[PDB]
Amino acid sequence: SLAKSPASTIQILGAEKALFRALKTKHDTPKYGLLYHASLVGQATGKNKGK
Amino acid sequence: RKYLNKLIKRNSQNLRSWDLEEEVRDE
Amino acid sequence: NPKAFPLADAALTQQILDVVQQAANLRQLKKGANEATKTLNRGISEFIIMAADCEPIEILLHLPLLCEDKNVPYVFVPSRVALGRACGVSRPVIAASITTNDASAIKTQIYAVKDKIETLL
Amino acid sequence: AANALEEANSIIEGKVSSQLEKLLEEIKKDKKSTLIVSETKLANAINKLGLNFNVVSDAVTLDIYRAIKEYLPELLPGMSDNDLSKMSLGLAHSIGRHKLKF
Amino acid sequence: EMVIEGGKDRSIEGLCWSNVNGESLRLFSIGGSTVVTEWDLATGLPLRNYDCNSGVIWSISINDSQDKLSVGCDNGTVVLIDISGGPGVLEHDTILMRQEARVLTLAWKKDDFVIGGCSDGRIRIWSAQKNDENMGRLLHTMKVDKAKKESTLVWSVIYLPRTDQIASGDSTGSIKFWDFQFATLNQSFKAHDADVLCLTTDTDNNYVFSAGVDRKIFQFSQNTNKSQKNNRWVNSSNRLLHGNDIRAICAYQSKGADFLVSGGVEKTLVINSLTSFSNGNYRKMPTVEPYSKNVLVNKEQRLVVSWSESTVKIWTMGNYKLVCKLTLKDDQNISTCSLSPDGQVLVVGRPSTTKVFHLQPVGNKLKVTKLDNDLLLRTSTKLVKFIDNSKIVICSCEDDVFIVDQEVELLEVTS
Amino acid sequence: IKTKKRKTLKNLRKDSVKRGKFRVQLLSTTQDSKTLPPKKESSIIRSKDRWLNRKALNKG
Amino acid sequence: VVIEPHRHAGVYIARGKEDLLVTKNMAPGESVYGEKRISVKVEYRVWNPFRSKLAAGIMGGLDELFIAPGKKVLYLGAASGTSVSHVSDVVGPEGVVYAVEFSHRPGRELISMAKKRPNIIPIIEDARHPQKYRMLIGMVDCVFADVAQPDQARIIALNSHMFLKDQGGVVISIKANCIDSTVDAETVFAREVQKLREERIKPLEQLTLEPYERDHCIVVGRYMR
Amino acid sequence: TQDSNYVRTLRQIELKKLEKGAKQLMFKSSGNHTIFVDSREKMNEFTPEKFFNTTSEMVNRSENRLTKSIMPKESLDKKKLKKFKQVKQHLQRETQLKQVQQRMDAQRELLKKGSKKKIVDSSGKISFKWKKQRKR
RNA sequence: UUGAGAGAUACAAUUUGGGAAGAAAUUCCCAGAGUGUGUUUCUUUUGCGUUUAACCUGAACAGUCUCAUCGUGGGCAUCUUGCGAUUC
Repeated sequence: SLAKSPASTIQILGAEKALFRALKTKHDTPKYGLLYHASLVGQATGKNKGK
Repeated sequence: RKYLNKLIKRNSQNLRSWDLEEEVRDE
Repeated sequence: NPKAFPLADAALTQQILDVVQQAANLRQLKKGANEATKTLNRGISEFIIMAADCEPIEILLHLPLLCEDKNVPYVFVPSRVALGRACGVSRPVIAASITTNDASAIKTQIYAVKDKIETLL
Repeated sequence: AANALEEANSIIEGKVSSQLEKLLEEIKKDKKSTLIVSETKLANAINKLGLNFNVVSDAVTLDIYRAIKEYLPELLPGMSDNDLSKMSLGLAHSIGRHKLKF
Repeated sequence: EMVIEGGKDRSIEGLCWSNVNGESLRLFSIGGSTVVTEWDLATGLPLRNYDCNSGVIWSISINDSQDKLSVGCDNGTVVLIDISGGPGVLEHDTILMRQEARVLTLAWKKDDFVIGGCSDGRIRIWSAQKNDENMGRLLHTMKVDKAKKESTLVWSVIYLPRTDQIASGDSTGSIKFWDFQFATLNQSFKAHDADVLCLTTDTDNNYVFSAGVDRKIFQFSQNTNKSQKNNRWVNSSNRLLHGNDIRAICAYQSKGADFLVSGGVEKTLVINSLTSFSNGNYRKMPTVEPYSKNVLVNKEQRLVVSWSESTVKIWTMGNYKLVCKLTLKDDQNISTCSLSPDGQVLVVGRPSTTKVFHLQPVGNKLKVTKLDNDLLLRTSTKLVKFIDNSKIVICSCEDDVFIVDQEVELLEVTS
Repeated sequence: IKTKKRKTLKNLRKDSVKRGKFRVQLLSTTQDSKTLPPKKESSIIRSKDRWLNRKALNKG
Repeated sequence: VVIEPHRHAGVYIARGKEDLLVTKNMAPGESVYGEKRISVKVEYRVWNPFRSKLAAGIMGGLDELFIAPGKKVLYLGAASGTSVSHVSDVVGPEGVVYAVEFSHRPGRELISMAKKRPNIIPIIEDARHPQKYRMLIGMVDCVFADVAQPDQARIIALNSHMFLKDQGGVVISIKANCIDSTVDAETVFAREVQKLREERIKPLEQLTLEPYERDHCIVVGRYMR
Repeated sequence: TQDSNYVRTLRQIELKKLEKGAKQLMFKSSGNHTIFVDSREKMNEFTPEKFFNTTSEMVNRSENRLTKSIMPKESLDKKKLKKFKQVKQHLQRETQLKQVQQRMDAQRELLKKGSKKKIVDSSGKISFKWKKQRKR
């Protein structure tokens, strides 16, 4: 069930309440979710950790 | 067979009327 | 690759990639596997084209698993390079979903190709 | 018994040709005058006619197998119906997890 | 030798033989329906009606080594039927990779490939080679030169094993020869004026004969050493022998027999020579040679009965006057018939049942009444020949000889 | 009797009449199903002979 | 809130706020696939006529559904527990379902629900070779067919000639497109009931289940011999 | 793109409400039921309660025939019909949201880049046809 | 006027069956089938069905520059009064 989900979902997978409040009012969605605590995103710094 | 057929018809009506419709069926 | 069920022959793959080219000109396709699965989730895909050419084919063969839940047709063509040429980008494209429309100019071509697809299921 | 090795071994020999060691035991324990045998599957032709056994399995052997498979548990073993279904499902789960990997 | 009749609204479009060496001949045939019908040659009945599991069958072909059977169906399917299980038992094997248009003709290369001409003007090539990676999927597609003002149908496809070609006749009249490997045309001839319904070849593929609705038989030859070393057929000859059409053509060639046989909409058969087609002679058979009769007379009342398909008719001499007829439509197929001497009772009889009718001349008409006998209604009859005014002898289709109105001992023959 | 003989013939011959929401089909006989192959599909037989007698080939 | 029974015990109609069809539980406490659970002290799983195929035949009205709470049934075409869960519910813990399939991709969840219910035993072999599971079980009381292969009549004929006792039931679900497209359902279903009464299956009823499936039928028959 | 996201999640809300509302209804079957019988008299007769067993209550609706309560007059019937109307208006909301997101997506697709022309049909339904040129 | 064959669709009586009331005569409820009178659906059927046509496509919008999008002003209220859609 995780494998048949698109990669954008796997990006935002932890941040559902921020995601759906930022969709149900027209705001900017999160970019990290549960995947923020990966070591590579730890190595990145700035807006390129969103990248 | 009176007490069987009459009671069977009464039980069948008392069941089948409580899940059915007449003017709501076409709706 | 053995585990790429229905694979198209040359004539069917030529007309599949022709309708992919005119859908790309009409901006009616979503190119890429994640965009194809998004259209599968939202139910706005007519049919899915995949490429039996990716070196892990298991990065593909999961959208069959939710194609057979929404009974949307899916097909394999042998070349990801040629699918990318047909979709009209500079990269190889692994999967592509032709999206739904009812005022579309190429609706008859989409319907003809999807019937030829669901004959071989 | 419920030994997984013997169960899955005879299961593979049942899903393939039936020349297993239990069939060699049957060829040992029925050798009287090269008697006649009724095999179940026609594809077990090797152990059907390998050595001194006139085998026959065609179009009424299925009827007599319908009879003896209808009344396996009532007289053939000293076992009961829930015991036969339990040993059948043990063999079934064993062969299923063998073929379908995990 | 024998005739196997079918009944009302039954036709037969293709038929193929099968003789594995050491076993009996087997005869399969498609009609206009969804089944294949295999006949046992003894009784003259179907011994198997295998419903093929996809659509209405348009063509049938038999594998080389004759263990498999292709049926090409109206919904674009090519279905393989496993034949080698013994005479009578037919299994489904594999539905080959589907398509849109109906496949109108089939051929096999060998045990390996299966070629099929379809009604969209194309010629597909599938692989029926079991235990390959591409088993069942269509390997190639070729497209013939379409007609300008109507659709094109490829009507006849054969494989030519001496070379490596496919010969194909389509509904423009053109006949094309295609290299099998590379799946591509070598040369096209614009031979006929209308469709080419059937085409065949000899043993060593020095000739290809072809025929269709424009009623000429064309011969394409490759017999010269330069023709064989250059792979170049020439349009050698052309004969006009048939009256209306040619719907079937075939060839036989042995040490004391080399003839091609052809027949069409006009009901007669035509025999020509294979290696001497244009030069030699030909024989147009009679349209009927009544080895099984449909007419007999009785001298009393000067009357004559005659039965076509599922109706009998009776007229008397005088001029002549049609006195009675029996269009029995509870029946579906007819076969042989006999009248009582004195002209009292008629008996009609087919391989499924028989029925006996009392007749009374009421003047310028007859009155006909069924007389019930369930032994007759259950028995299969080939011949009934009237020992007496009441006693008849019955030959059954399963080799029984009864005497009714009971059993002749009959010795056995060395097989 | 002249204008309804085919009507009473077909209405006595044919089967599978309606009963309200239902339809009561007859099953056929092993007699006919084992004496004869089934009938031709007149759609495809008419397609083939209508093709071979199309107007574009001038028959006469 | 009021549960009434059906013609076959183990099948009920939960009337009330939603007059909808339902079966019992043999799984204590839990659903298997997110079907709704109604308690009336006693646990019940809603059947769906769209998610499953036998429920559509029940909703269209199958009188002698030979799936019945005192039998054992052979299911040739489930691929997953979404119908054989309800068949194990209706057959109860007295009997046994043999859910036999070939494609081992949803056979994982088939075996996974067969872990939870001892009613369900799986077979992971193709249903045109019943001899490969000769040695597992025989003499069923009703076969079910949900195979969408072209040789439906031959596959269930082989399975009923090997594993179905006399005068038992046959329920076959026929998809029209898996046999012949472009021709209508009436001709292809008449062709298949004649193809199945070529074997020793006296056809009893067919119905077309039209609000639930396009161009399907369910044919019941009794196995003669 | 963010008001297209707003309309798309509203559409997905109504889509899920639609599917798991229609999962918990029950629809009256309409199937051509056929019964096979013997020679001709069984077909000529009435099929005499072979599965109806009453010709009044348990014959003509087949969701449950048989073999022998909070105002059940109109309250339960109006509740049933109103839940059906709820599913129907979920369907109307979902199709209107699909159409408005489709127009929003066409506008967004139109203002990206590339060469294009305004194609006008017979009616006046305009479309934008993009030049055959792949993306650099 | 499809020359013919079949399906739905109104009217009429004549009916077939399952229950309830009666002494029956018969009543009452329900579900059905068939025949005559109108519409209409499907398959051949001939003069001819049109014998060409439809659609796509090649570098086919754009000097009187074309198009998109966000705004600003104005007309139409004697009404395109303007939909997260182009009203001019």
